[PDB]
Amino acid sequence: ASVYAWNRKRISNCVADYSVLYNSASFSTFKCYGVSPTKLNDLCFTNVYADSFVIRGDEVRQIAPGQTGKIADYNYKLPDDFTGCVIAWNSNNLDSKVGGNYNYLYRLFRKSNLKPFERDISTEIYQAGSTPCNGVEGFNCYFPLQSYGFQPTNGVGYQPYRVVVLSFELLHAPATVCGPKKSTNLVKNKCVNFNFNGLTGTGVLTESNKKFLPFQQFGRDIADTTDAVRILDITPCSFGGVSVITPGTNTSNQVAVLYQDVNCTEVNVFQ
Amino acid sequence: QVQLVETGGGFVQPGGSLRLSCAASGVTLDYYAIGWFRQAPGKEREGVSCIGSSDGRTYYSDSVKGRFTISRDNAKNTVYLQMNSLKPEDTAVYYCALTVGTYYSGNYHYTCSDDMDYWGKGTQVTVSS
Amino acid sequence: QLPPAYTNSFTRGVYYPDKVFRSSVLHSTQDLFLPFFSNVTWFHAIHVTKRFDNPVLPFNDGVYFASTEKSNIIRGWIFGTTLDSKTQSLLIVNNATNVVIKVCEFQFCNDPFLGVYYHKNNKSWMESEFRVYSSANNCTFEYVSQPFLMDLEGKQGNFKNLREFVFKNIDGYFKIYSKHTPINLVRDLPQGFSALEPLVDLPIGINITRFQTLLALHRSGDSSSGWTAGAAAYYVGYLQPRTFLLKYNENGTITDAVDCALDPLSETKCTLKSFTVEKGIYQTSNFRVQPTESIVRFPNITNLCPFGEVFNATRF
Ligand SMILES: *[C@@H]1O[C@H](CO)[C@@H](O)[C@H](O)[C@H]1NC(C)=O
Ligand SMILES: *[C@@H]1O[C@H](CO)[C@@H](O)[C@H](O)[C@H]1NC(C)=O
Ligand SMILES: *[C@@H]1O[C@H](CO)[C@@H](O)[C@H](O)[C@H]1NC(C)=O
Ligand SMILES: *[C@@H]1O[C@H](CO)[C@@H](O)[C@H](O)[C@H]1NC(C)=O
Ligand SMILES: *[C@@H]1O[C@H](CO)[C@@H](O)[C@H](O)[C@H]1NC(C)=O
Ligand SMILES: *[C@@H]1O[C@H](CO)[C@@H](O)[C@H](O)[C@H]1NC(C)=O
Ligand SMILES: *[C@@H]1O[C@H](CO)[C@@H](O)[C@H](O)[C@H]1NC(C)=O
Ligand SMILES: *[C@@H]1O[C@H](CO)[C@@H](O)[C@H](O)[C@H]1NC(C)=O
Repeated sequence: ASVYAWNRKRISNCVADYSVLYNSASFSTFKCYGVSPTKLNDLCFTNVYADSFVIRGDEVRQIAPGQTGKIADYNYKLPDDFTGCVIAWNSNNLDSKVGGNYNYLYRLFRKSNLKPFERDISTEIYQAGSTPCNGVEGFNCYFPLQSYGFQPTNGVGYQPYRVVVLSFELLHAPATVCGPKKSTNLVKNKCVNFNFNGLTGTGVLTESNKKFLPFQQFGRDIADTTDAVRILDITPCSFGGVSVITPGTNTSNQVAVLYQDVNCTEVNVFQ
Repeated sequence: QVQLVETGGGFVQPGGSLRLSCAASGVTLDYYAIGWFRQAPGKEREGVSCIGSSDGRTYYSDSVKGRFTISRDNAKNTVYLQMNSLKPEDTAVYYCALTVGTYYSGNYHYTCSDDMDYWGKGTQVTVSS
Repeated sequence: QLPPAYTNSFTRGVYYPDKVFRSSVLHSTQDLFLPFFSNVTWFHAIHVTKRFDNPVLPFNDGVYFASTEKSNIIRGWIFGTTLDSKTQSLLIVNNATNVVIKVCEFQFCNDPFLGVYYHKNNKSWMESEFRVYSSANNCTFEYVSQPFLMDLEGKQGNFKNLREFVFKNIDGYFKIYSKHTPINLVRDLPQGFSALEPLVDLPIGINITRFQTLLALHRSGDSSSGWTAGAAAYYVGYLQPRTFLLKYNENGTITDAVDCALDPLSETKCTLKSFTVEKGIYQTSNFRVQPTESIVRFPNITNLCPFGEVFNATRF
C-alpha cells in the first residue's frame, strides 16, 4: 500500500529468525536502533508490528526516529523511543511502466503534523487559501494527495524503495516471539555444561531406566535437586578430596596420594 | 532531461497585449499539469494559472478577469498564454512549470503546489507609466 | 426458578503443581488448590423451566469445573470482565468439528449458547445454532484445532463420563488442566482420587473476572421456547491458596494427597511430612487472637485556634 495509508500486520505466537533476514544481500538499507544485531535472537518480544509501503530514494532517510520531513510529518511518524528498525531495498524492476501517473500517492498537504504511529485515511481537500473554499476543488484548495511518478529512467534518488518498518512491543505479559536458539549436539558419558529449556547445570548425562510421564520435563530426587532430564540422568562427575600420605619428611621424601570417594579407573595404584 | 522554457516577456505602457510561450522538451509524462508563477523583485511565488493536459481544464486566480487565455498547443508541446489590457502590478518575471498528474479513485486531479518539480529561466514583464 | 443447589466435593480436584518428575516421595507444595470436602455449586440440565442454567460466575483465583455427561451437552466456556466488547474476552469450545480457542473483543449476547438440531426422519444430529458473539475487530490470539467428529446424539440413561477441568490465570498465563474418567453413577459426585494432568498454558495476559458455561440443546414452535436442554450435570468450585502434601509413587503420578488445613491430623501429617503419624504429641501451629476495632486516643482540647479572628474582622 501507499505511504499515506501504510499496511500494518501483526507477528506473534511464533519463533522468529532475524539472522537470515539481516544477512541478506537484497536488503540494501538496514539501520537498527533500540535493538542489538548481535543479540536479536536472545531478545524476546510480545508483539511485532510490520508496516509496509513504498517511497522515494531520498525519503528513506526521512523515515527515522527524531527525523522530520515531508513524508515523515504527514505520512509516517516514528516515535522518539521507537523500538525496532526499518528495512529498505530497491524495486525499480516492479515499476517497469515507461511513463505515466501511478496509484501511489503521498499526503503532501496536511493541517498539522501526525502523532506517532497515526494513519490518516481521509483524503478531503486541503483548504489552503484563507478564503472559504466552500468545498470546491481548484486553486488555493489543492488536493492533499500527490502522485510519485516512478520511471525506470529516473535517477537513483527517485527510484522506488520498498520500506518495511518493524516495531517490537513488550506489553504487560510474557513475550510470544523469541529467537531460534538452535540446539547443538548431545554429548553423554562425560560431564559437560548443559542448558536444557533454561535448566542449567554441569554433569554427566547417562542413559535412563526410569520412566517419566508424558507432560513431565525435569526430574528431582530427595532434597529437591535435579537427577534426571528429558530421558537422561544427570550425575555430577567425580569430585572429592585429595590427601597426601607421608611417612614424615624426617625419614623420607616420597609420598602417596589418596583421592577420596573416586573410582580411579577414571583419573602402584590401589582401590 | 525534461526541459522547460519561457519566452515572450514584453514591455509597454499600461493596457498592452502580450504573448507568453511555454516550450518543453523530452517530456516523459503522458499527462502533466502546467502552471505559471510570477516573481518580480519584492514579489513572492504565487500562482496565476495551472492546466491539465488530458482535457484542458483550467484553474485561475481572482486576477484573471478573462484576459489570461492559455491554449494547450498539443503539436508543439507548448502552452500559449496571451494577456490583453495589461495590469501595471502584474509586472513580474514568470516561470512555467510542469507537474505529474494525479490518478486517484479512477479520476484525474491536477495539483500545482508552491514548489512544482522543475522550474525554468523566467521572462520579466514591465508595464508602468 | 429454583434456588441453586450445593454439593460436598470429596477429595476431588487435585492437579499436578509443577512439571518436575518425582518418584516415591512426598512433596508439600503451597498452590491454588481446591479445598477438601467443600461446597461446590451444582447446575443441572434435565428435561423433567427445563433447568437451563448458564449464569455468569466470578473468576477470583481459579475455577474447578467437573462435568458428569452422557451426551456431551457441555460445550465450552467464555471468559471476560465486561462481556460487552469493551474489553477483550476469551472463548473455548469443543465444537462438533474442531476445538476453538479465541481471544478477542466479542459483543456477547445476554444468553450465549449452542443448539444441535434433530431431524425426525433420519437418526442424524448436526450443529444448528451458535449464539455467542456478533463482532470482532481488534485482537491477536486465535486458534482452531484439528477437525474431529463425535456422537452428537443424546443417549438415554445415567451419566457415564466425568470431565474434570481446572482453570487458573496468573502471570499473564491461563493454564487449563484436564482429566477424563469413566463413571457409572446416576446423580452424585464420583468418589476416589485422581490427579489432574495439565492440558495447555496459553499466554493470553488479560483480566478475567467472570465466566459462563456453554451447553448443547436439542430441537425437533417458537425459537425462544422450543428447546430441550438434555440431561447433564456440572459442578463449579473455587480455588484458594492452600498447602497440599502430595504422595507420589514409583511412577510420576500423584497417588494420594492431604491438605494442611482440614483437621488437626492433616496439619500434623503436613508438619511430619508423612502420611502415617506415630503415637505422640506434636506441635503444629500457634493459636493467636486477631485484634479488631482499632482505637486511637488523643487529648480532647480543640485549643480554640483563632481562624475566625481573621475570616470575620468587621472592617477589612
Ligand atoms: C630426623 O630426626 C632425627 C631425630 O631422631 C634427627 O636426629 C635427624 O637429624 C633428623 N633428620 C633430618 C634430615 O632432619
Ligand atoms: C569402579 O569402576 C569399575 C569400572 O569402571 C567397576 O568395575 C567397579 O565396580 C567400580 N567400583 C565400584 C566400587 O563399584
Ligand atoms: C455447605 O454444605 C452443607 C451440606 O450439608 C450445608 O449444610 C451448608 O449450608 C453449606 N454451606 C453454605 C454456606 O451454604
Ligand atoms: C437428514 O434429513 C434432513 C431432512 O430434514 C436432511 O436435511 C439431511 O441432509 C439428512 N441427512 C442424512 C445424513 O441423511
Ligand atoms: C487489570 O486490572 C488491573 C487493576 O489493578 C489494572 O492495573 C490492569 O491495567 C488491568 N489490565 C488489563 C489488561 O485489563
Ligand atoms: C506404575 O507403576 C507400576 C509399578 O508398581 C507399573 O506396573 C505400572 O505400569 C506403572 N504405570 C504405568 C502407566 O506404566
Ligand atoms: C476533656 O475531658 C475531661 C474529662 O471529663 C473534661 O474534664 C474536660 O472538660 C474535657 N475538655 C474539653 C475541651 O472537652
Ligand atoms: C466567621 O468565620 C468563621 C471561620 O473560621 C466561621 O466559622 C463563623 O461561622 C463565621 N461567623 C458566623 C457568624 O458565621
